[PDB]
Amino acid sequence: HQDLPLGLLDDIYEFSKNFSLRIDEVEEMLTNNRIWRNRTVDIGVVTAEDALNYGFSGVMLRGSGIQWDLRKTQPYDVYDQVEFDVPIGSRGDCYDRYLCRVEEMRQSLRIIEQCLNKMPPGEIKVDDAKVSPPKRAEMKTSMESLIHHFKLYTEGYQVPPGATYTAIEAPKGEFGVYLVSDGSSRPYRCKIKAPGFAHLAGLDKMSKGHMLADVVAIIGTQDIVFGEIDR
Amino acid sequence: LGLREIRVHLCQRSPGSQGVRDFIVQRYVELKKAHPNLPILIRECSEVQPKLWARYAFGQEKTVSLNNLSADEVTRAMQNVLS
Amino acid sequence: TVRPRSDVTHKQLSAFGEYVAEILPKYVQQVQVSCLDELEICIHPDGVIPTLTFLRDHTNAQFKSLADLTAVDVPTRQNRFEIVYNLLSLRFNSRIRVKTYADELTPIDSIVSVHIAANWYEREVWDMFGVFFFNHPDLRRILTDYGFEGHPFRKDFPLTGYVELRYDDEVKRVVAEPVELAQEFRKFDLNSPWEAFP
Amino acid sequence: PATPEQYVPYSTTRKKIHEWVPPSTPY
Amino acid sequence: QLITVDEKLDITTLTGVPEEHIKTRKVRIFVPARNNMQSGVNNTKKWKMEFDTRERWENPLMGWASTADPLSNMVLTFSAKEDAIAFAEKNGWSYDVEEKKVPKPKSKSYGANFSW
Amino acid sequence: ITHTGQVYDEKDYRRVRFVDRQKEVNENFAIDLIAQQPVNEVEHRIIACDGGGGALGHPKVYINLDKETKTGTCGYCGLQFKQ
Amino acid sequence: SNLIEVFVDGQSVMVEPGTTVLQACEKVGMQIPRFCYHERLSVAGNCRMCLVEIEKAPKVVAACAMPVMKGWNILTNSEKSKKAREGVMEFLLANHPLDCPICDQGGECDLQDQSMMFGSDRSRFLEGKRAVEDKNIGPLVKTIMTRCIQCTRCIRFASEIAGVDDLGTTGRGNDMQVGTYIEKMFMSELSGNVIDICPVGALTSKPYAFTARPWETRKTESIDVMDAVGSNIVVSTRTGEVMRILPRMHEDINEEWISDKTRFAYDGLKRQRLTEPMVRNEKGLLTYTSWEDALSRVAGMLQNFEGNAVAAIAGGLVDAEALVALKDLLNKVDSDNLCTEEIFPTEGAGTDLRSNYLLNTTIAGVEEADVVLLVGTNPRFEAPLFNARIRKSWLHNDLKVALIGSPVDLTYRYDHLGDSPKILQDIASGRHSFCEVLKDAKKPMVVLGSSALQRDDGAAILVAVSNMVQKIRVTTGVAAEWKVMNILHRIASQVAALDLGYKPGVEAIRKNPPKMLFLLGADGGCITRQDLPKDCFIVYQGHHGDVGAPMADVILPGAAYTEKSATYVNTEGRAQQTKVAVTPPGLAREDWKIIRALSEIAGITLPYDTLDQVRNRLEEVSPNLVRYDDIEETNYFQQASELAKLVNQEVLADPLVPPQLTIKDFYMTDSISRASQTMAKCVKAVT
Amino acid sequence: TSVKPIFSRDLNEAKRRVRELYRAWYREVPNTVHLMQLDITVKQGRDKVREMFMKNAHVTDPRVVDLLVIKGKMELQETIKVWKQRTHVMRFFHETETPRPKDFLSKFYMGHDP
Ligand code: SF4
Ligand code: SF4
Ligand code: FES
Ligand SMILES: [Zn+2]
Repeated sequence: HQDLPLGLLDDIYEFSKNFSLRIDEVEEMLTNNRIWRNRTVDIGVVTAEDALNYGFSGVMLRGSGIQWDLRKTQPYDVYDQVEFDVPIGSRGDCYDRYLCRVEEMRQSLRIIEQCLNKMPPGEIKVDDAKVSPPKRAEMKTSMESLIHHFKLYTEGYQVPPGATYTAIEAPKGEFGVYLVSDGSSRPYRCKIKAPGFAHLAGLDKMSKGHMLADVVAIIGTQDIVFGEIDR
Repeated sequence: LGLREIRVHLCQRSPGSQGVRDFIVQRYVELKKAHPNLPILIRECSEVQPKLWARYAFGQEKTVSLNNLSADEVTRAMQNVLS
Repeated sequence: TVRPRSDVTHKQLSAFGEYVAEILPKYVQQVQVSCLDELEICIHPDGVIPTLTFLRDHTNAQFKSLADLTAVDVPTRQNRFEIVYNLLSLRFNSRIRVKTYADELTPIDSIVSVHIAANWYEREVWDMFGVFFFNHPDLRRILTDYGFEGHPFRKDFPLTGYVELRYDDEVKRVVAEPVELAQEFRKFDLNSPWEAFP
Repeated sequence: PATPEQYVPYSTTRKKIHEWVPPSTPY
Repeated sequence: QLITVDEKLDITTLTGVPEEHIKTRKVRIFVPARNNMQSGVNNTKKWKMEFDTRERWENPLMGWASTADPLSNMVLTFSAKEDAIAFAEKNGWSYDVEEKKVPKPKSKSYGANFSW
Repeated sequence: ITHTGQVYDEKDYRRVRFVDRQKEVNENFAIDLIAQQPVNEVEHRIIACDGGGGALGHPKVYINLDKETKTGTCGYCGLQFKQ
Repeated sequence: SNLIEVFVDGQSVMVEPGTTVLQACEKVGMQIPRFCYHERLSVAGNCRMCLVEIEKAPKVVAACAMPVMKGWNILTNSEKSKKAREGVMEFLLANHPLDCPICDQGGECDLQDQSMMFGSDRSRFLEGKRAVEDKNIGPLVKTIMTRCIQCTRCIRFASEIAGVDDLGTTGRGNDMQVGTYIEKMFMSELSGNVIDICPVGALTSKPYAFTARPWETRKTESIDVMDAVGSNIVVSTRTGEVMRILPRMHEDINEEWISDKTRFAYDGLKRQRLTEPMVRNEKGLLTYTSWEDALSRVAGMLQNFEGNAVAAIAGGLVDAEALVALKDLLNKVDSDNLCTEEIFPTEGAGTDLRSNYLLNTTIAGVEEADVVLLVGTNPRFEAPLFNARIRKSWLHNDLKVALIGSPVDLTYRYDHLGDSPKILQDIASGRHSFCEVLKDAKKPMVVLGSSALQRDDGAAILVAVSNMVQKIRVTTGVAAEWKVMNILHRIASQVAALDLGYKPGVEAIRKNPPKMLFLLGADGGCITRQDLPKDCFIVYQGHHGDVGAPMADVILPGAAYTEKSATYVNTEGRAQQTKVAVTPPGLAREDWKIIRALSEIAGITLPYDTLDQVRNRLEEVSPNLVRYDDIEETNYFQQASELAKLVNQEVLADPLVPPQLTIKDFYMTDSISRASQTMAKCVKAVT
Repeated sequence: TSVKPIFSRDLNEAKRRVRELYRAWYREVPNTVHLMQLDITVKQGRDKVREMFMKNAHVTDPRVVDLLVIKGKMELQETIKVWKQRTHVMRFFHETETPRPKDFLSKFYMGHDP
């Protein structure tokens, strides 16, 4: 919606510069502890084919060793220009899934590092006024911009009729919107695929032969937040 | 008890109405003269067999279906009502 | 402001669409690669388990994961609901859409056998739109209230429902109540009357 | 570089209707 | 298979609509008319099925408009008289179809206004 | 009474609201503050009115102060301009 | 088959010779972006925003004025016809003042859309804009004309639909301003249409200045009740109060236009409005009380009084559904003294054969007539959108209009035969000159405005006209389905009343005074307490307290046509349905139910209990009330004449004069109008 | 005209299901009152069941009766289990809702809506 403020990229560097120590500080606290490994290792193992069949599609998919990120398989935006390593894992167990989540935080610092180093000078919104609203100075000095601001805010983009399923790798897993669109300014259907509706279904299969305490770990390792599941 | 009005609902163009239409062209002009100020509201049917309604003293009404009823018959039917 | 696209895909996928149409002539009614470079094989409702099994288990088309199952409701069409299944091939890095049509009173089969992902999505389609899935283990309301009457995402269901809840001291329970809204929802008739040149 | 002053809403609308006031003296 | 039935497919009992909103309520299939204020004819091409207008009253506290008609903001959009009558009969509502009113062809000529 | 009336009639039960309370009412009526402003004299037939700002004021409209009979008033600021 | 074949981007449609390029695109379904071209207004070519490119042709042509020729393929979405719109829209916008958040034609702009769909993303006009000087064209039209795109629609409408050529262009160059040279208000009926027809928001409505914005307005399609043309209209309601009434197109009745009265008297609908059921109390003051108490005040008197002691003077805007509920009630106590305020001569077949009392030729027949002899009316101010009909058919076709009334402003060139009812006899004798003119007419029509019939010799005036129609028909040998005799009304609830069997005129109540009268929306002075039995029990059934309210023992508030699903019928019998735009106010209730309920308290309960049931009732009394938007033709005229011949009456020498002599006469004519602040402002502007 | 059967072919065949649900519900009402500590009496509730199974007693399209059973059975499952709390089950009794009058004079006397 608006350009980055004049000091944001310096402040993101200072956070990313020191964040890595904060990760392994948690790293030393939980990775080698007897107590954490026993609570997490070999709990909720999901086999590779079962993970694909249950539609897990996330770190749950990669934790079992399947190679799929959606940022390197079907790139979106400019991820095709940033370099990172997917952290896949074996022995699909909560621990391997934890270790993968800690690695992606580290790999994301590598991607954030590239974005600050290589962000291009330019404008932040496509500027065909039919899709993105006209700039504040332009709408207050040129008539074509006032008309385009009035219509865009009051009525809308009026996207051409069609339907699309676009999936991006959301932190939980594949988040996809199936937007069906009539020519109208307001959508007709918007099916939010939630990485989480599939994961919670897996709870019964993943948490089998497990005690009450294991179930608390099983929900924790699906990173399920009920907004996405309930929608 | 006492006739107050007679509404002849006749389709405009159908075999059934046929003849009913004749009554009007042959006797309405006279009926109105004969027993004047007898509200006779001739009105239009809609693919519904011609009918003759008739209010009486206290909200009372009678129907007589005259679908395919011939001219002379109608004539009398009107005369029967204004007995 | 014009998408950077690859024509390779349109062609490659179009070719698969003809492949699937040739391999399954009995159930596929229309196959089309949209200009968004995505594929859609439209199948007769009876082809729901045959078409999806071929895609889940064929060497030249492995479509292991069910991304989602959803049902657009176009009230005009005789068969209103248009169940749509979006599937992903990890092996070939491509995605497909198989969409079939189901009416209020004609159920379609359940793919829980083909993909166990659908056990939940099919329950949500029943709860939201009322389509019934044949021989589906445990079909029952996923999202709506335990006593909810009516299928909510149907286009013929009022945004705000017919019942609301409140706590009534006299009965000490959360009682339902016909919906009275303090500010009706202004429905804006915002839609231009000058159509866009295609 | 308990309080009585509590916001209370209105209907700042000028009442949008006018009823016939019945005739003052009888006929 | 292929059982035969003779109903107008009344799904009134599968819909879930409270009786009083399926009984005393009249849908009005019609093709919306043009906004005289504009000359665009793109909003007069698809048949709509809107319901009856019930009480729109005033919230005593803020003066907003309140309502108890759950089916008030409902304007289903069809593509032909046939498909709208079908839906209304399907759901058990009463209908009041209104035939379309396309402008007839009016002959226009530039020179005509130059005759004398 | 607010700049737009709203004053409750003594009988109105809608007055309880303010009991043990009071009424949020702005004392600075814009009907008068704008009248407490000097008519902006100008030389040109037409004048602009960006709202005393570029992008921090109101859309820029040109007013025709062509008749001394009337001081043009930008529909946005209510500022009268004296030719 | 003179179709000629022409290609719309290939669809290869076939069209009549002489259809414009824009028209050719319409039948394929494409829309040429257009300004300054209105279907019922002459082509002008001012904007040239419609430039298209016929194929293998050198330049772009104006789709509004180019007759399509043989085998020209129109390319409406070419790379050229878009630079021919991307570059025009550059110009219209360049001199435009950006006050779109002032322009109340915000979402109702045919210039932002076309900019927002066919125009340009940016601006290149880095120069100074122009400004024009706001003038006063009246109290109904707010001309913020710095908005004007000089599209000359206004000038044409003002000159081709309304015959008032007051508007015009003045000056050349970029300061051509389309406003009256001297400041003379645009005073005419049909005036408000300019608002609807100016696509720009330069001149818009002053009452509806800034009360709303169109996306919010919920639009319910209903029927005009102010005048008897029954013009179709759309009532735009926001959060439950009507904000504006604008025309919706009916080819036959109002083709996109509505009267000044039925567009600015929506304000009158919101004050002096009855809401709670008061009942005379104490010294005689009316006191608000609950329905139960007010209804049994009336019911008890009704049970006490027998037939012919109970009468109803209905009149004005009451719907057909109430009219049958009031007749069914008073017959269940056997008084058939139900009557209407407008006296239609019943000294003949009277109300009995609709041919008698209905414009027989439909409004749309005025287009095919050949000579029209208007006698007794100022169509202009009685039925304006029928005056327009004779306006269009005198311009585009060749109607020879003749008036036997007062010489009056008719917006067209009429022949004033005279101001005397007896000269009607002159034409019947063949003595007057226009007798041959008609002889020369192959399709003639005669119009007698009820406003004449309302005089004392109205029975004689109808009989005299019927004699002349008879020999006009014989001499012309006009075909049977062509119908010469028709009479136009000026009260919405007259035709329906007459159809339902209500007998016109309060003459019957005059001869025997009823102990109890249930005035049903009657604000006329046809009877008064002064002219009633000493008991004088009378109960007003209506919406606005005007004349019947202060002389009323009971007040049973009703609704208005914006507030009920009632039926009305205009003059050629086309029944039409008003839809509920806003729920009725206060304890006020629908007219039909008040009477069904009073009957239940009385004990003579009426049969119907839901409105579909009352519609079924109407089907029994008059069957072409249950049928909407249909005009039925059975000209039972010949027998009408026979009874006219039996009737002998004298047409007095007094000239027949329309009550609405000039437009101040027109503005305020009904409860919903006499209560209009906008109409009142209009009245003082004239005076 | 022809229509695929949802689960039953002839209305009679289906009714077999409708009865196999009535019985189930009837034999359950007693349990619910006790389990969900509801206050209404067994008899009272069993009345409601018949009412409902009766409300739908006019459809003849087997497919519809094949469908209402299912919905019907589902409602048992929840009620048989205690997936539904007291609030849910007690909602079938419009305890707070004031039953709307039907007499015309009773409606005319209140509310402009019919
Ligand atoms: S007309 Fe009014 S709305 Fe349309 S553009 Fe000019 S200003 Fe904006
Ligand atoms: S006023 Fe409206 S109509 Fe008359 S010219 Fe200016 S824009 Fe065209
Ligand atoms: S629209 Fe064709 S000339 Fe203006
Ligand atoms: Zn300003």
